[PDB]
Amino acid sequence: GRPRTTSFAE
Amino acid sequence: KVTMNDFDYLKLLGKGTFGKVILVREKATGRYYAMKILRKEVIIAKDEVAHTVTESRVLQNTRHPFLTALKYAFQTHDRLCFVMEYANGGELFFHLSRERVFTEERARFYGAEIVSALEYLHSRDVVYRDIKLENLMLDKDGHIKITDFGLCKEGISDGATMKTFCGTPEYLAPEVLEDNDYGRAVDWWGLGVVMYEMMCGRLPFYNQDHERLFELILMEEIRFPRTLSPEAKSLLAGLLKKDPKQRLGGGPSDAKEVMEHRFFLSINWQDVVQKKLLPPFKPQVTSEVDTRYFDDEFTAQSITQEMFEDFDYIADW
Ligand SMILES: Clc1ccc(C2(c3ccc(-c4cn[nH]c4)cc3)CCNCC2)cc1
Repeated sequence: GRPRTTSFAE
Repeated sequence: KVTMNDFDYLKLLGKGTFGKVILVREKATGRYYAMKILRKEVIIAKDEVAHTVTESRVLQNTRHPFLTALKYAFQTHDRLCFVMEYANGGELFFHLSRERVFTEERARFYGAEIVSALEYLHSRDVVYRDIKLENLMLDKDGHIKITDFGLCKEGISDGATMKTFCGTPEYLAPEVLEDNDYGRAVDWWGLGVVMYEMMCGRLPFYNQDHERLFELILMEEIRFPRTLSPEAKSLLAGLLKKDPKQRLGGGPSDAKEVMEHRFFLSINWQDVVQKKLLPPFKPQVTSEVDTRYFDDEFTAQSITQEMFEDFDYIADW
């Protein structure tokens, strides 16, 4: 199923 | 000039951290677009100005079949708006979730289209940095369409470098998890993560706690299904080589290295960009407004400064 991921920037 | 009331607002395709994406129809032509809608103050307040404009600039200066095209970009006194070509087949994610795994051949197909896309982008001296299944859409004909260009770095040729810590935790490359700087070879690590997922049906490394996730990326060796082919194993190991310099696509040749790998021996790289090959899957949509390849989660719901100087756009096409 794999959960949705979220992009980041620091 | 382009306003909000040039459009009919059919339904929600998806949501991100600073906005939403809608299928819309240009009132005056009858043509259909995915429109991305973001709120200025949220972008302002979360220091997301740089990214938003880069996204525009990059869409304003890139033309390739396997990249989402910008038709209009406009603003209103409170919002920013990208009118993008509509990718009728939703995300590669949706399709892999549904099917669990692709055949090698089907994975090769989408692989070659991503490699053509990254090669182009690299040639335009931009590094994408956020390859993941969520950003690979399918058009009505079933070709890859890369979306979401906000974490791109421009002005990066040959062996130049980038400093910012960004991407997607699960797809970050080992070098991005070490201090300081990194090169364009991160995109070959990303490709590698989606080829793995597409062929092995999971992420190469995973943990819900980021500290443990990052540990695995830096220090765990990948595993392969026994019945993956010698050449698929070889591709994956190369693309997911932890040292960017030892990585397939990490030399000075860049894309050439990957294109030349025996996994892609059957691909004619000129046929790829000209779309002369029958895709392995065609989105079976009945109408222009048919959103069967976008999660019901999103499709079920209802419809409610020199800072932004280089944002506006109209496409000659
Ligand atoms: Cl604010 C925002 C950001 C990103 C999206 C996503 C998105 C949805 C639709 C389209 C799209 C472009 N053309 N046709 C659909 C692009 C990106 C990004 C990829 N994951 C799904 C959501 C929606 C909203």
